[PDB]
Amino acid sequence: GSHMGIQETDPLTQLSLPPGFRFYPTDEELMVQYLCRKAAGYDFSLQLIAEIDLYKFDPWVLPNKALFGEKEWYFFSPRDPNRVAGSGYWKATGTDKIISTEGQRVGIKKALVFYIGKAPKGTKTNWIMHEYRLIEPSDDWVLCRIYKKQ
Amino acid sequence: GSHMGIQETDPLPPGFRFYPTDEELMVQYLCRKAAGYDFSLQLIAEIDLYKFDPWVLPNKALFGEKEWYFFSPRDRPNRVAGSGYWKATGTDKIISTEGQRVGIKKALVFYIGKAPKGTKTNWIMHEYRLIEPSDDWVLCRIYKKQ
Repeated sequence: GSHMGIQETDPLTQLSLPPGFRFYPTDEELMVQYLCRKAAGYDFSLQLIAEIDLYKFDPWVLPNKALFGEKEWYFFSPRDPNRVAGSGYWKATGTDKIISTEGQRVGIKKALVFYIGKAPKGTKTNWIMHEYRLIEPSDDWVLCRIYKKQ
Repeated sequence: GSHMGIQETDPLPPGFRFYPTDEELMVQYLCRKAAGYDFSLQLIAEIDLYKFDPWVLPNKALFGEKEWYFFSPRDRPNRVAGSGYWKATGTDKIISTEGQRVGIKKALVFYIGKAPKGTKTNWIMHEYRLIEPSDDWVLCRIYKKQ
């Protein structure tokens, strides 16, 4: 019959961002305003970062699965060494950092790098992940920044 | 007499900050204002920048943690402001959009005292202006180096 298109919801234009505004959150904002608030059901935290299983994908596919982003993308992924994803694996690298708010430790930031192939014979790529997790015992997510170096 | 007050202003998720490109500042801010367009909110306030010491300017700006933006009247060398003067520095850049030149960006630095015997400070201004032939504003970024 007559055509009925699908109307997709741009989650930024609902917020009416003036031009020039970009999402450059501090580590403390990602923990307190996004990760902690997601558990609390806060609107902007639910609607601005996509729930996704990161380990089902090759990282170069991920930019298209993010609700927004130009050189960095953010996701919530289910909280769980060389863990497999797509045609490769993510390897922990560098030094884990503790994130604090108002003198309380709230989160840990972990860096990882994507290798293509099968551990431990894979080759390093420029895809980086920053996995932010809450300090809390055993719904349950980590917050991840994905980007490509260089 | 019952009390009659005055309402100064009338009413962002976390992590959102103002990081405009040179092209956005020219097209989306300066050009729109020159064209007499309305804005959803006042973000970049009108001010006479040359009435002030740069270190009080963060207080007059509606937003910004380390950079502040203003619209200031377009002037029709070492121009005086407060206890000092702004000196042009570096290389003026041309801003283009879709292959058209639309603006010039000019860097300046604040010196305290009386020209030409002042002392350099870390206060920087970037003055963006519309290109034109030989409602009149410049748009200025203010920040402190280091």
